[PDB]
Amino acid sequence: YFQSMIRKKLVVVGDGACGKTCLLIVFSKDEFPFENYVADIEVDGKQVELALWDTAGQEDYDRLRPLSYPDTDVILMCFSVDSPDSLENIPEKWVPEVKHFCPNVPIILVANKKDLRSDEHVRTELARMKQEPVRTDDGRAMAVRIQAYDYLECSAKTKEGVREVFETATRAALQKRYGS
Ligand SMILES: Nc1nc2c(ncn2[C@@H]2O[C@H](COP(=O)(O)OP(=O)(O)O)[C@@H](O)[C@H]2O)c(=O)[nH]1
Repeated sequence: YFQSMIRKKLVVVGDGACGKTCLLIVFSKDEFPFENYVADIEVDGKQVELALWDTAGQEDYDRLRPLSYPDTDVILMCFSVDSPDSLENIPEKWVPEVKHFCPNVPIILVANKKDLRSDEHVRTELARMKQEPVRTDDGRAMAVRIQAYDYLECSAKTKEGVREVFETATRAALQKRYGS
C-alpha cells in the first residue's frame, strides 16, 4: 500500500543551537515552539513519503551521529546567522563528514534564524568580538565553495523561507542520482 510510494530520506546537520529542530518543527507542525518524522507529500502527481532525520543532540557523539546517514537522499546543512563559527564549521567539519558517509548526495546550505540579522541584542553581542550577523553574500560564497545543490535562507520563528527549504530539498531528493 505504502509500497506504491516513492520513499526518500532527508537528514539535517549543523552545529548545536543553529536551529535544526525548530526548523523541522515549523515544517511539520507549522508553529514555532525532535523525532524522525515522515511527511507525506504529492509531487508531480505522485505520492512521496519523505522521512526527516534530526542530528540534534548527537553533535558531540561521533560514533552515534553517523548512524543517521545510511540511505540518505538529501542533506540540509545548516548554520545560523547569529553564529559565524557555525558557518566556519561547514567546510571544516560538516562537509568532510557528509562527503564521507553520504557521497554523491545533494547538499543544500541553509542559513537559519534569518530574523536575527535585525536583532539589536545579537548585533551587540557579536560587536564585542568585532563580528556581525552572517550576511547573505558570505552564505552564498560558502555554497559555491562546497558545491551545494542550492543556498537558501530562512527563519523558523517568522516562518519565512521554510516551505521553500523543504520543497527544494524534496526536489533534490527526487533527482536521479548515479553512482556512489
Ligand atoms: N530568533 C530565532 N531563534 C531561533 C530560530 N530557530 C531556532 N531558534 C532558537 O535558537 C535556539 C536553538 O534552536 P534549536 O532548533 O533547538 O537548535 P538545534 O540545536 O540545532 O536543534 C533555540 O533557543 C531556539 O528557540 C529562528 O528562526 N529565529
